[PDB]
Amino acid sequence: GNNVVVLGTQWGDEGKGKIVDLLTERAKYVVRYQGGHNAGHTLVINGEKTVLHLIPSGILRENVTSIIGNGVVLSPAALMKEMKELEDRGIPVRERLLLSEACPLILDYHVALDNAREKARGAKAIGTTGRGIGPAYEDKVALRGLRVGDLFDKETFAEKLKEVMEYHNFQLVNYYKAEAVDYQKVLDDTMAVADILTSMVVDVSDLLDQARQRGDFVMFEGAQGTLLDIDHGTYPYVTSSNTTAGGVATGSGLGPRYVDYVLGILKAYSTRVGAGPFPTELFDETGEFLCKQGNEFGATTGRRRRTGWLDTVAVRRAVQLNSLSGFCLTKLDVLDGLKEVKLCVAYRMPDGREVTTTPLAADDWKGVEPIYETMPGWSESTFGVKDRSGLPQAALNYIKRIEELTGVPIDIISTGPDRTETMILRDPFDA
Ligand SMILES: Nc1nc2c(ncn2[C@@H]2O[C@H](COP(=O)(O)OP(=O)(O)O)[C@@H](O)[C@H]2O)c(=O)[nH]1
Ligand SMILES: O=P(O)(O)OC[C@H]1O[C@@H](n2cnc3c(OP(=O)(O)O)ncnc32)[C@H](O)[C@@H]1O
Ligand SMILES: O=CN(O)CC(=O)O
Ligand SMILES: [Mg+2]
Repeated sequence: GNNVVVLGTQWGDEGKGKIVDLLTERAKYVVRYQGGHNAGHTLVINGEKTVLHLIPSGILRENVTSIIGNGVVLSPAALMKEMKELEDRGIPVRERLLLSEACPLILDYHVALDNAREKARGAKAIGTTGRGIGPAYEDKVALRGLRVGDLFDKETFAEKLKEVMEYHNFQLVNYYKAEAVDYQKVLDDTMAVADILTSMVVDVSDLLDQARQRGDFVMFEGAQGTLLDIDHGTYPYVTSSNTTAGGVATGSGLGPRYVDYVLGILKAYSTRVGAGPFPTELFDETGEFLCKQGNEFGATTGRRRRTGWLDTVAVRRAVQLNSLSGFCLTKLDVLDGLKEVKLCVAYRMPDGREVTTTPLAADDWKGVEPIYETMPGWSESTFGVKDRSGLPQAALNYIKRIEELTGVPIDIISTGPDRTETMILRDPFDA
């Protein structure tokens, strides 16, 4: 298909950045449609590592035009910082990056609010990434957020900014008993890069429409993971945007009917960072093994990721919500050596009922128990392997079982962090 979507089928950190960087060899555009710099997408080319946050993953390819869609909450500070680091490494970001005027702006006070709220929650904190993602999303819907377009008239901007900030500072000092964020500073800081941002504005939705009518290959790059979805995830332990496929259309402006292929990045074992339900979570040796071997640490916050077995019940919620066309099994190599490996095929509800469907809000996952099928592991090394033939039978079996339980084919398989340690059985762009 011409328009392919790459998203997280679990709780993020499945390996979107790599897969996007890999497949954008043929793409004209790469589009981020939701999230902000809470994302940490790691690319590894010939050993050289790049972890992107707000900047799309096609940025390392000069043939591709990277676009930040209206769904993304954009931090001018974050953007500039990332932009500088990439430029110093020879990537001419401004020549390859374009953005929407409809993107809400993430400014200093958003981070304060986030911190304030996170503290207020005490023991029942979300475990947010410390940026002002949710607050930025609130303002937007609240009809008071600033957008990139606003930066086009600086006096008007100042007016709008003083208001919203008076509003925010009031609740920050009086209600939260936290320190106020200075207006003049935010204005000065923001006005310093206004022009650079502004220079990259394009009418994203009209562009994608044009790209489409020409048959250009477009890739949409997801952020976070399905179970982190504001509507469908483990509310309130979620991120404030739609991480499910529906966000491509809302967050980019492309008509829903133009999504040709939805690729689901599936990790091979599960990780979760932040508070929230995690049925298959492991606190024993293997959990630890999974964390070490998989170097499972937040590509953004650096905190250790919770690990557990692959949850087929949870993944199947993902298959239907995102109308998955296919899977990309990642981190297979991380299982090398395990005597046996298991996967959750059902949930035991606190009232004795056996179920193969997931609860929705967090509270409803409370005493849920996983029911596993158990498979033999493999001692052979699958790292870097790029041909099914090099995979041991247990592995091939494990793969097949996943396809059986889900009813979705694994079209791509990743055996390592480098762009090339991968096998593409079926290319989304040809499907
Ligand atoms: N061994 C191994 N590491 C991988 C593979 N795919 C990606 N990685 C690494 O696993 C992590 C994926 O996490 P992250 O970058 O946060 O995922 P993302 O946020 O979806 O892009 C990063 O360290 C990648 O470099 C794979 O097949 N095998
Ligand atoms: O308000 P937020 O700052 O977004 O945090 C809310 C919650 O969502 C989690 N979280 C946010 N972005 C995440 C991510 O991005 P990528 O997969 O794109 O690399 N991967 C994994 N977990 C992620 C946070 O830990 C917390 O549970
Ligand atoms: O890659 C990004 N995530 O893991 C978010 C975090 O670091 O918590
Ligand atoms: Mg990540």
